[PDB]
Amino acid sequence: MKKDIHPKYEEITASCSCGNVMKIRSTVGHDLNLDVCSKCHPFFTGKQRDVATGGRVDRFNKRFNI
Amino acid sequence: PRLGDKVLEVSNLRKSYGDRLLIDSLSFSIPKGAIVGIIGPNGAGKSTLFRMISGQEQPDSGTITLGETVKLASVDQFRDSMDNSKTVWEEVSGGLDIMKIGNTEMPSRAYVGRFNFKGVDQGKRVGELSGGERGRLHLAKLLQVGGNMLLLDQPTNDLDIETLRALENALLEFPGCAMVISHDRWFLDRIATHILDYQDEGKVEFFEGNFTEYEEYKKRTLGADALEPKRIKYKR
Amino acid sequence: TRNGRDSEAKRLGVKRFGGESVLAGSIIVRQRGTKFHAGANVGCGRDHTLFAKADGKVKFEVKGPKNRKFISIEAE
Amino acid sequence: DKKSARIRRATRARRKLQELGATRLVVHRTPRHIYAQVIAPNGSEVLVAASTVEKAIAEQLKYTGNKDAAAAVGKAVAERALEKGIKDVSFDRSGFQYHGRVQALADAAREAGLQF
Amino acid sequence: GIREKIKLVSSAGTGHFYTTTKNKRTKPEKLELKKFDPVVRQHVIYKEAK
Amino acid sequence: MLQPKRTKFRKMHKGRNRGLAQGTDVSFGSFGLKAVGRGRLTARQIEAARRAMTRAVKRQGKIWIRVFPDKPITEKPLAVRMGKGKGNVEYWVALIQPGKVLYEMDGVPEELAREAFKLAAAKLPIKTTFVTKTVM
Amino acid sequence: AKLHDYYKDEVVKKLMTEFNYNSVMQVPRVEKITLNMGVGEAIADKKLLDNAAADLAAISGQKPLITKARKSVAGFKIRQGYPIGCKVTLRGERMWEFFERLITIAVPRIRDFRGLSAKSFDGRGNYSMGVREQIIFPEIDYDKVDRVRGLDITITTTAKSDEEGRALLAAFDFPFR
RNA sequence: UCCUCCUAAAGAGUAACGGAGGAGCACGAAGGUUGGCUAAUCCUGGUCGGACAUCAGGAGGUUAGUGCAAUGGCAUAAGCCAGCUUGACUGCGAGCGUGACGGCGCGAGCAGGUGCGAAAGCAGGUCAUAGUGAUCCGGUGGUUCUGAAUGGAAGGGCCAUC
RNA sequence: UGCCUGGCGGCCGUAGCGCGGUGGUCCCACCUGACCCCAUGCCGAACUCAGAAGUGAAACGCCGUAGCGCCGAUGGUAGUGUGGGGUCUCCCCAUGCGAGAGUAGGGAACUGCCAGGCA
RNA sequence: GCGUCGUAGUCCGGAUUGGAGUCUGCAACUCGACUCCAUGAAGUCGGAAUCGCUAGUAAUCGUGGAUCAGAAUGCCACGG
RNA sequence: CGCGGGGUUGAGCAGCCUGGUAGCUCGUCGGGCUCAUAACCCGAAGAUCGUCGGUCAAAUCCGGCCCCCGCAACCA
Ligand SMILES: [Mg+2]
Ligand SMILES: [Mg+2]
Ligand SMILES: [Mg+2]
Ligand SMILES: [Mg+2]
Ligand SMILES: [Mg+2]
Ligand SMILES: [Mg+2]
Ligand SMILES: [Mg+2]
Ligand SMILES: [Mg+2]
Ligand SMILES: [Mg+2]
Ligand SMILES: [Mg+2]
Ligand SMILES: [Mg+2]
Ligand SMILES: [Mg+2]
Ligand code: NA
Ligand code: NA
Repeated sequence: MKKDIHPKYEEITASCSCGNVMKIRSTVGHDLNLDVCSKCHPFFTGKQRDVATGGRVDRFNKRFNI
Repeated sequence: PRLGDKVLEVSNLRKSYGDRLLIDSLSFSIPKGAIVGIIGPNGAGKSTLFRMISGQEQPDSGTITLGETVKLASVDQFRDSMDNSKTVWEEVSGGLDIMKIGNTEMPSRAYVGRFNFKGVDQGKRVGELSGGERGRLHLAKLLQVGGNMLLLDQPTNDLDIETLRALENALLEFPGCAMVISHDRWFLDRIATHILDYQDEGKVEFFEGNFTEYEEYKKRTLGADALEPKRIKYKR
Repeated sequence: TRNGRDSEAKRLGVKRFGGESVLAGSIIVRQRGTKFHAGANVGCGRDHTLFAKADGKVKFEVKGPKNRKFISIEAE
Repeated sequence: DKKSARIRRATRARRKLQELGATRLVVHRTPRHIYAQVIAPNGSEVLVAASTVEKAIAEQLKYTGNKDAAAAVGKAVAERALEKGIKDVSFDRSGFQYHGRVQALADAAREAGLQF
Repeated sequence: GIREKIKLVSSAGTGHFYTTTKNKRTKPEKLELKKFDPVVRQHVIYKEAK
Repeated sequence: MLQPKRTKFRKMHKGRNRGLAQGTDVSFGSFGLKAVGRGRLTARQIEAARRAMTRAVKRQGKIWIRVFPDKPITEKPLAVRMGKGKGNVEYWVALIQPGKVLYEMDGVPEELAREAFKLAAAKLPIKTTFVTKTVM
Repeated sequence: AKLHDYYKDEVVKKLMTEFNYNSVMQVPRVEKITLNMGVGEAIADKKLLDNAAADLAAISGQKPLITKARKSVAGFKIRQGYPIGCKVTLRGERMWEFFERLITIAVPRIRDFRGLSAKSFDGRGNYSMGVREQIIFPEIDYDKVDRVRGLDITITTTAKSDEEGRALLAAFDFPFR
């Protein structure tokens, strides 16, 4: 590369709540701990818990406990 | 920005350079919407006060407590910070056809024209400028931050009568707070509402009012001392 | 009447034609663009005028991938 | 493209040299071989031709296609040229930047009896 | 017209100078180039003058 | 008035009117009006003739106007000396050489078409004839 | 990097059986990542552009190249030679590193994240997506940032068809709908 | 007064109070070399962002651009981007073009020094064609060419320039 | 001699686009690596160096085919030099030259200096 | 009386809006009151002008009653 | 039409002046003072700068279109 015109690149390591210790090549120099990560990835969760809108008759029928 | 009650109070301030103490145990609090004129001899710490206010320095004791709503805009004591190899318009705006003052933008050419720099006089290099024109341009360039705690360090450097009175009438309308450092008390006689008088030993005293009221204070608590000159001369 | 002005004629064109024996330095064509490009043994002035570079015969040719007319001088 | 944008890079020099009517020594570089030959002012018939694909020159070189190989060819083309009555030529860049193993090629020829 | 005539005096001390036109408004910096001085027969530096 | 909008030059030379015509074949409809003589047609006359054919059929068939003036004719004012510039543009004209097909129709029986064109030929300066489409 | 060897070992072997080409290197390969932040608002002040450039320098270990206006247009009150965007290009191994850390620790951090739209292909297997906030990248601590201006990421592949490019990003476990 | 097109009749030239437009400059880089690059417009995808800003890839093929009118040119680019630069040199000039003349234009090559390039080579301003004013009189530098008895000087002369 | 490949030309679409098939012994490109002189107004994309395992996928080169581009007669027509004649702002006769467009039709180039596979 | 907040659109302000509800009533959609959770807007003392009050008065705080199935920031009283 | 000038809030006018910066007095609308109206006080609103168009930038330059306002039409 062109040298000495870039922020310094390294192989720093951060840690998550589910473990997730990876020597990720990043330019920080003082790692920042993180929240949930790819081992808690909301790609099998977010869309599955998205579906909660629609359906209110059953909401009313509970009121007919009389 | 709108500014509230806290106007950067100062508590137990003490300054020194080695052993040369400039200010010791200074404490005050500027009110809101005021103009504060600073008077004193040469090399008595007046520029040092602005230096420590603007974060350039640190206080050897006490602390200055900024207000969180305060926007800072301090004018350097010296014109020698421009680059003489640039045009007036480029120097002020930054080579942008539209710059911004405060929050609204408005065109750079109009912004400069508001300082009586017409389109023809736009093209002169800032190295080819009279003293008054250089002062006006430097003031125009620095006042574009759109702040509200204007720390003017002798804006009356090389200003004519009419040039001086233009700013003298513009300052009285300022919403924000204005702290002004100057040596010509006649300029301050028209605008100053609070007074910072320097003295010996590093004594700085606060006062609330104009210079006629300062004279009233002296006369109410007077002291007989007028023997100022001695005329040292140069040759034996 | 608003118009009614014009410029003096510049007298361009071909001055020596094909098969004409020229001397070195003689002007072959006075030009505005480059309708005729400089072949071998001819030059090209700042006014795009094509002048002979050696005495001989004038020869117009159509060499080139874009069919652009060339003038070159045969050595005789 | 490589070749398409390179031949147009060398057209100007190639045409100017043709106008001057001088014999030119042209170099063609390849990631595996390198070639150099001298072509008459006719532009059609050639006089001297040396290349790394030739067996004898490539036998002594470890890997044909580096700086060492080109200088061996660069010296070699000079050897043949001086035996064909040729002393004065004009080196042709042919599009390749005159920095690496084309600089090595011509420099050996320059030091081996070619006046350019 | 805003370009005004200037003369490039020599720097070998002889009396010789070229002349040209220079925009004194947008180019306040003075000119100095290397030109031929046919009195001493050398390429000397020519500085800007009146 | 069947007149070009946004031309390139306002005034034009007089020119000449020799030669023959190119659009000499019935191409859009089945009957057409040729031009035996050589002359010129004003924009006023083209519309005056078209209104005459239309009032003959009055409902049926398309009409094509193969000709279009696009040429400005200028006139000097009344009681004006020669010179002092070129005259101002007054009307637009369409030069006609022999063989040019002026108008032509479709979908109309022959006898009605025959007399529809005749009522238009009485409005045109130049001698005109009747032509029927040929396969060729 | 990590995913470079993954591509070398798993993806190619899977795709040979999947799409059944007659040659190994007919498989598509992803070759460059271009990140652009089109500021536009830097017309008023230049400092915004430098802050965005420092932002991209933080996200990717490179100095951005700022890009000026190609054409002078009166609609947006700009003209040529006005620095209006910033750009970074990633190639090779250091491209792979950023690509890996993206799907490792930046996609899940997206607010209210559900997935990435699959019909965002320009018909030749090239992908792109905007983030709308730089804070998905963990190198910002609300200390130097003035605004929350986002970024656009583009992934350029040699896949001659979007169907071919499907199982390129799919094979790397991308969050698609 | 000068420049471009048409009238102008396929060499040149050619009138009218004939038809249409411009000039009285700019640039110490917008000049010289050495490297490198190639446009307008349309479509698809994409954060704020839309009809149009930046990014990606496809059609495209000069409809782009030229420091300023129009015509002729331009890809080897004469268009675009950087390095080092001052040949925007001094004395000449074979031979031609065009003018009634005054004059104006093109020019290989030679000598002395010079820049760029590894060299071959290119460079005596700008893609070209407008951006202008004779003589007289006078001003400022250089030059013992002359210097009215002689030596100096004034004043002339010659070169550069206003 | 034959077939194939690389470089330099000749002449510039009868020679260029499109679609189908096809080649890796050598040659050829992609590719492998890049701390090294060299380079990126960021990037081994380009320029450049050090190599060889796979690759003929994209390009390149070969053949094949009339969807294009392209070439294009003969006859006739328009025009026109010279000499005559008319109802003469337009034409005709004698003679010499004779287009443009369009029709038939032709059309997947031909070629010379080298070097390098092979048989 | 002891704590916290340290002058900020704030632990100020309590409008508007979404859910969950408790009651009275034959029935709370247009059109009730109250409660809980969330939301947290104008507003940093008000231009021209203008109003009340002379002692338990002005200012401030709370309680009560009439009307009434439910529904007072109004009215009528009471004290600090 | 031969020659000049002009077109800006609802009315009358500046600002065209060598481009970066839309104003004035009256009037319209809402409050206030008054028994009520005028007057007076306070607070607002609005103009594609005739039009088609062509200078980084115009109300400002230039060409055209539209309308209006003046001037000259002499010697026989
Ligand atoms: Mg002629
Ligand atoms: Mg002629
Ligand atoms: Mg130029
Ligand atoms: Mg070049
Ligand atoms: Mg150039
Ligand atoms: Mg030019
Ligand atoms: Mg004497
Ligand atoms: Mg003299
Ligand atoms: Mg507020
Ligand atoms: Mg407060
Ligand atoms: Mg009760
Ligand atoms: Mg009740
Ligand atoms: Na000081
Ligand atoms: Na001064």
